[PDB]
Amino acid sequence: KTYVPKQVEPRWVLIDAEGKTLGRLATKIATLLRGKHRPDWTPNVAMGDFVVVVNADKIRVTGKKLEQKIYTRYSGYPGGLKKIPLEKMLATHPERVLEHAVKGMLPKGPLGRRLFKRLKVYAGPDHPHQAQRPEKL
Amino acid sequence: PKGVSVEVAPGRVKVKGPKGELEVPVSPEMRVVVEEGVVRVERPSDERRHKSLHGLTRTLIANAVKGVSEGYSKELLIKGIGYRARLVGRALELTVGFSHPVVVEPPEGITFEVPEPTRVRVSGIDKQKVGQVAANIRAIRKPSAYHEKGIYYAGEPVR
Amino acid sequence: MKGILGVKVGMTRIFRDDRAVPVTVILAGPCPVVQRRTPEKDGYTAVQLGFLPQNPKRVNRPLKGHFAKAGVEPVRILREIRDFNPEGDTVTVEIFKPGERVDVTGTSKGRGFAGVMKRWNFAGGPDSHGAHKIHRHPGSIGNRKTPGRVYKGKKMAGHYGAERVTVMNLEVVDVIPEENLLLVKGAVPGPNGGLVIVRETKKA
RNA sequence: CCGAGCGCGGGAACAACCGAGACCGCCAGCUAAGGCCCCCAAGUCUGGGCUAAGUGGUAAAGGAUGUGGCGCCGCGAAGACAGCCAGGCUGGUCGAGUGGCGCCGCGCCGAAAAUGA
RNA sequence: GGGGAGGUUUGGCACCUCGAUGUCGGCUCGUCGCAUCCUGGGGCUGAAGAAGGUCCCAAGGGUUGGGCUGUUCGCCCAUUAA
RNA sequence: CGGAAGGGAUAACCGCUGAAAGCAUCUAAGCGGGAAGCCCGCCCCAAGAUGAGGCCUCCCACGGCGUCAAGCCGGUAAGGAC
Ligand SMILES: [Mg+2]
Ligand SMILES: [Mg+2]
Ligand SMILES: [Mg+2]
Ligand SMILES: [Mg+2]
Ligand SMILES: [Mg+2]
Ligand SMILES: [Mg+2]
Ligand SMILES: [Mg+2]
Ligand SMILES: [Mg+2]
Ligand SMILES: [Mg+2]
Ligand SMILES: [Mg+2]
Ligand SMILES: [Mg+2]
Ligand SMILES: [Mg+2]
Ligand SMILES: [Mg+2]
Ligand SMILES: [Mg+2]
Ligand SMILES: [Mg+2]
Ligand SMILES: [Mg+2]
Ligand SMILES: [Mg+2]
Ligand SMILES: [Mg+2]
Ligand SMILES: [Mg+2]
Ligand SMILES: [Mg+2]
Ligand SMILES: [Mg+2]
Ligand SMILES: [Mg+2]
Ligand SMILES: [Mg+2]
Ligand SMILES: [Mg+2]
Ligand SMILES: [Mg+2]
Ligand SMILES: [Mg+2]
Ligand SMILES: [Mg+2]
Ligand SMILES: [Mg+2]
Ligand SMILES: [Mg+2]
Ligand SMILES: [Mg+2]
Ligand SMILES: [Mg+2]
Ligand SMILES: [Mg+2]
Ligand SMILES: [Mg+2]
Ligand SMILES: [Mg+2]
Ligand SMILES: [Mg+2]
Ligand SMILES: [Mg+2]
Ligand SMILES: [Mg+2]
Ligand SMILES: [Mg+2]
Repeated sequence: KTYVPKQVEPRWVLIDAEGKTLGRLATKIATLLRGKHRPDWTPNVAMGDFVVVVNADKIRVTGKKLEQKIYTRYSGYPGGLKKIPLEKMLATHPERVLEHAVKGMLPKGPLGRRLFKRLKVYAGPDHPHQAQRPEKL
Repeated sequence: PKGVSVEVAPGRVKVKGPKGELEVPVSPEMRVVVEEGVVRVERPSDERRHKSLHGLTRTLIANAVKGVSEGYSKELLIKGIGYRARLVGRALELTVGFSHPVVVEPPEGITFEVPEPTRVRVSGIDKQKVGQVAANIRAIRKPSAYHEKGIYYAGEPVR
Repeated sequence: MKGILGVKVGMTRIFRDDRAVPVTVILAGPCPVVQRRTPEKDGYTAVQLGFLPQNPKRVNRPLKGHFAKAGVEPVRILREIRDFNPEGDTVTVEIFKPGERVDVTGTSKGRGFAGVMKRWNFAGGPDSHGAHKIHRHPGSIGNRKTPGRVYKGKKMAGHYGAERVTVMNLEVVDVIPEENLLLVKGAVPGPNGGLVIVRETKKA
């Protein structure tokens, strides 16, 4: 009968965003979020690392995105459309562009969201240093 | 490119002369050089876009040179009866058909002369900047096309 | 960014040069600044004026440790007036010269569960020809299968009034520094005896 | 073929399109179509190109010095095209390519709809 | 002569609904589209100016009251920025 | 009393400098102006923003079972409710 993990301490990580293609970056951050580089993987469980990102504001993005790419945010009401172009995003709270794109590669359940909570993002660095932080790439 | 002070750098080029000092943002993938008392700019290939980028720098530079050389200035005619212009301190006021005289404070790096109320010379180290403020002035009252009136440069009247 | 708390005392009109002026009178008792909020400690800047004189008895609270912590005879209420840091220990009508324009905040009288007719100046039915049981009704509220729902925000009847109402830009007329009065252009929310707060406008 | 295979895989979802005809069981293996950056299993695989439109993410007659690839015709180191000096093609000066047609690849415009994309 | 877009007209088809999906007009309440009537910005004009014309951009708000007809629509009266 | 002002970014459009393509061009690098519209600004809601924020202040150990561990029962504090 297949092995099954017991409780474990959560590994943390640190990433530098500068120069990273936003998506290509998200992908990994995602695959980390699910305990999915670990070989004792377990779906129903949430033993993902605790990815911490810094220098978000610097995220490279190809093509015309900045100008061209629009962020839809539907309020509840008549004409709650709300389109926000990629720049205005970074220009004001920019952590989002990254957040707003890991949430995206995370699966959908309560677990997915448990995970979105492990991920912690700042444009900085200067994240609350605490302990772990093993930088990556 | 002589008598000057060209000084390379990564993505930009410092161009110094009597007139002033100009930071002239060039392409990084181009190769600005410094042969003798002159300057070259050689191109990494023959791709459509390297050519575009090429000339554009080889001029963007020259301009910066002459920019601290003789420097730059433009000429503004102020035709039509009432129309005229008194210089005042730094900024130039100028009455031109409006019911309000237009006070135009001068951008840093710029300074303009009013040889005659009918003429206006705009002097500065910087082409682009000159050209702008120049038109920026013509703008206050573009040339009518039913009669000579308002600011011209020194080019045909539309007739 | 001046500001002082007060109470809509009442209104009458008074005569200027040679025309009548509708004025409401705010009494704006000497407001004891009671805390200040810095960009460092608080992250934003403003100032906590107190207002009514309180019984040191009913202040039995941990509230004592606030007034005490700033040596202020205990007040009844105290609101912040954002983005404005004074001096001395109290703000008074003196911030206001006659002719200055102010925005008075107040709390609209409370109409309870309000008719759509009263709440939205809706049309409602016909006193006559047609039906008789939709006289004051809102009538239609939607479409058909599409959307097949009502829009949020749809105007409907129900508890209306008794809410935070700011009426912008009234003119201060003669301010009576003596009896602590502040005269204005009348149009100021809530009933008499209500707390209100007056401030500098946005004209320019 | 569905009907009677609204049983299974793919195609987002979807009787009849693609794959395949489910006797029962398995915490074994090979495959099919379709896929192998994350949600989502398996290549952020190797090599050669093309495209800068988010094209791809799916609209026409027609239009355009988009872009790359190929073919032919015209003037050119006996000095051409481009401007600049003189005269009404001529001259010089400059000094190496220039003008037009045609066919292929990818693209551009033509392109306005009603609850939120 | 040619190519389209739209899905507001008149239709064609007969796919759900005949153990029921109430029809035109009005009222009340609207909300969306833009292919814009006004107001804002502009290009050309056979634009002197003023007024206009045609096209471009722009939904933010606005878009009157009556006569006649069940009318929608339309005509008409008096206005309007419309 | 209100529609603003104002700041910012843009639409059509107007331009500065400038190649590719000796000239020419608003553009391909770069830059300025430009809408009642976009984002701000004003007004109101708002931390169930479960991502539950911040400030100021007041009250404060264990009295008995569970062997580390989560708790359980009681009279209380500030304070709150009736
Ligand atoms: Mg009380
Ligand atoms: Mg009535
Ligand atoms: Mg009846
Ligand atoms: Mg009845
Ligand atoms: Mg629906
Ligand atoms: Mg069969
Ligand atoms: Mg995978
Ligand atoms: Mg690869
Ligand atoms: Mg590779
Ligand atoms: Mg290409
Ligand atoms: Mg043809
Ligand atoms: Mg075609
Ligand atoms: Mg072509
Ligand atoms: Mg052929
Ligand atoms: Mg009909
Ligand atoms: Mg049939
Ligand atoms: Mg039934
Ligand atoms: Mg029924
Ligand atoms: Mg029914
Ligand atoms: Mg019917
Ligand atoms: Mg016009
Ligand atoms: Mg006109
Ligand atoms: Mg006119
Ligand atoms: Mg348009
Ligand atoms: Mg339009
Ligand atoms: Mg709308
Ligand atoms: Mg409308
Ligand atoms: Mg509205
Ligand atoms: Mg009638
Ligand atoms: Mg008719
Ligand atoms: Mg040139
Ligand atoms: Mg030019
Ligand atoms: Mg939430
Ligand atoms: Mg004690
Ligand atoms: Mg004790
Ligand atoms: Mg007691
Ligand atoms: Mg007590
Ligand atoms: Mg009580």
